[PDB]
Amino acid sequence: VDRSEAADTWWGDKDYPPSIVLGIGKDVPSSIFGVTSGLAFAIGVYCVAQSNLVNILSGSTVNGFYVAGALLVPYSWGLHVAAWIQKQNGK
Amino acid sequence: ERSASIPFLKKPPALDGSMVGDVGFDPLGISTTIIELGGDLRYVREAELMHGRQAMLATVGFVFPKLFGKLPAEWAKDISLNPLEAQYQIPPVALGQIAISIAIAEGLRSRIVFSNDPDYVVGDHGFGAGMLKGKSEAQVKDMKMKELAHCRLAMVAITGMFFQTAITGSLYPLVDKF
Amino acid sequence: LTPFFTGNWGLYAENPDTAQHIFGTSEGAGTAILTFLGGFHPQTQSMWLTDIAHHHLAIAVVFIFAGHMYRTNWGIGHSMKEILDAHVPPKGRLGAGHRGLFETITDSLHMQLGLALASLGVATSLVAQHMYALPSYAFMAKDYVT
Amino acid sequence: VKSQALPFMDAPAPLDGSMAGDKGFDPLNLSGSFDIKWMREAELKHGRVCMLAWVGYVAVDNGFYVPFAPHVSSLAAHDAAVKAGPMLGLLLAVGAIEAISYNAIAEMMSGETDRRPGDFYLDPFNLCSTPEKLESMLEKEISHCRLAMFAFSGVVTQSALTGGAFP
Ligand SMILES: CCCCCC(=O)OC\C(C=C=C1C(C)(C)C[C@H](OC(C)=O)C[C@@]1(C)O)=C/C=C/C(C)=C/C=C/C=C(C)/C=C/C=C(\C)C(=O)C[C@@]12O[C@]1(C)C[C@@H](O)CC2(C)C
Ligand SMILES: CC1=C(C#C/C(C)=C/C=C/C(C)=C/C=C/C=C(C)/C=C/C=C(C)/C=C/[C@@]23O[C@]2(C)C[C@@H](O)CC3(C)C)C(C)(C)C[C@H](O)C1
Repeated sequence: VDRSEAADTWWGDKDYPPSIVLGIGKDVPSSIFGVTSGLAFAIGVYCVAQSNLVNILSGSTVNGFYVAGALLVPYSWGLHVAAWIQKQNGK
Repeated sequence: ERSASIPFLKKPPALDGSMVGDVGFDPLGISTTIIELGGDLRYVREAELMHGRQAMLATVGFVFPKLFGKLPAEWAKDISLNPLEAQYQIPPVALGQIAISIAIAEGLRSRIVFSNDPDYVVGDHGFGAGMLKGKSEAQVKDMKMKELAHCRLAMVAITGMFFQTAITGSLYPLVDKF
Repeated sequence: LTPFFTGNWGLYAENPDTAQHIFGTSEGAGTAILTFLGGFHPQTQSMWLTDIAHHHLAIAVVFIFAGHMYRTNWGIGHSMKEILDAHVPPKGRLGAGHRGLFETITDSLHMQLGLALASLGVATSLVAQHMYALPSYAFMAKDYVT
Repeated sequence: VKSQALPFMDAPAPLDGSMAGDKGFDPLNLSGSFDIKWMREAELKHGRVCMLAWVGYVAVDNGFYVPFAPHVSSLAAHDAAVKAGPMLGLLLAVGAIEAISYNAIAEMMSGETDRRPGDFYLDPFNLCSTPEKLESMLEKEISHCRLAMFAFSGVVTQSALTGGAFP
């Protein structure tokens, strides 16, 4: 990326971001964003609880699937901010 | 618009067919970034030729001492026939001789390598340049292209032979068990 | 590497070094290469080399991932100018936000130098505070002058 | 328009009879949501992998082998080949093609090249000469891609379930 090849993403004069900030997901609807964010939050919190709260983590018990699903919790935050942005942009 | 070597990727902007062995092979665009920086592909072509020619010499030397007699063996008799162990067994006298010769030759090479002269044809050091006196332009380009093909093949050949000798200790159809 | 490929990576933690281990000798030595025992090695009073190796392996995973953030000749990635331009809070709370900061940072070498020096000074303070509290080199804790 | 295979709604915007196998089947707007060239390339890649997977599974279970093989059923053949080693070599060989595919996908989606998804210009005998041949073979390829996806899913699930013979 250079100075020239960069989208006009400033939105200080407006009430919501342009959808272009979402990049590859600039067209996925707010419904999909919200549903995926909710599923991601539920699955990730389930994974974290099953990994460290319901069970005690250890060298012989660390689970790759739970570890990977934990990363869906921040993805859930991003998806919910995205859902709000697309709802405000009208998609 | 599209490379000839990889006919589903764009042609490298840097490569334009005006070089020996230009078949548009640059997925990374190393040439692209070089020309964007401001350089020219003379250095990379000369490095290709140097690496290759070394690789051809080293390919033949990899298998010669086993397939054929390891010299009359005045001093070499102690050194193993495995090329990966022969490197760590050269005597100091011979090692110094070969190192000094190579170092002097390539110190001579360095000045023309890093000169601003545009007359210098890439990989044209004058060693045995007398056979191109009678060759035509098409013959010259085609011979340089055979040279580049041999270079490119021998480079991969050394990687194959070195890894095979390191992990297996034997080249399959040719030299074995060394 | 059979454990690494099978995914049974706990075999690399199994059989850690014993508390009776003597540094530089095979007596009391384990086979584990990647552990998270914590604390200190009892003889040397420095952290376990298995722990340090696991630290550097994991931390590298993180950094090699994070090094795929930005867009370079393959479309997928991020645009730092776009990020800075859009990060302006609503109703002009921080004025125009971070607009123009990309241009100023990438044009001015003194701002880059200042950011680098601040980060490196904080890191130097961090290593000073961490080396004495958590020694990593064998027998350094009893070497009071060093 | 009002979609085929869901005759009570309309196909998403990308589905307009442009590409092969466009039966108007995308109820969730999941291709108007994200670029359909990537979707088509993913579909094609899945289909090719599953065609090769099904035919290889059937051949190995029937008794097709290489000059040096573990000579084991195709279910445990994965573990046997991995423990032998050459599966990792296959990983490197396909990784080369996949890095070149990273490049190709980037150019295709950016617009530097007019590449169709899943088009590596592999046509030795010019079996797609005229456009009629082009759409006919693309249609056949996509139908086989989907059917082979289903075929390998069924074969591998059934084999992992019962552990029986070829069928
Ligand atoms: C599943 C049941 C249904 C769910 C519904 C739902 O949610 O909808 C969407 C929704 C509301 C809504 C709706 C509409 C969108 C308006 C319309 C929808 O209707 C449609 C679409 O038709 C339904 C409706 C009415 O509901 C809002 C949901 C909001 C939600 C759920 C917000 C969670 C934030 C979490 C945060 C910030 C966590 C941080 C967590 C942190 C900071 C960490 O711990 C991070 C970390 O340590 C971790 C874990 C792992 C470690 O390695 C390290 C890291 C640092 C990585
Ligand atoms: C890795 C591997 C294998 C392999 C391999 C492969 C493919 C190897 C290929 C090797 C290859 C292709 C090797 C080229 C050599 C070129 C030579 C020697 C040229 C010398 C040229 C000289 C010395 C020229 C001297 C001159 O002074 C002369 C005489 C005249 C003067 O005017 C000037 C010049 C300078 C011209 C095996 C073995 C098949 C087994 C298994 O597959 C694994």
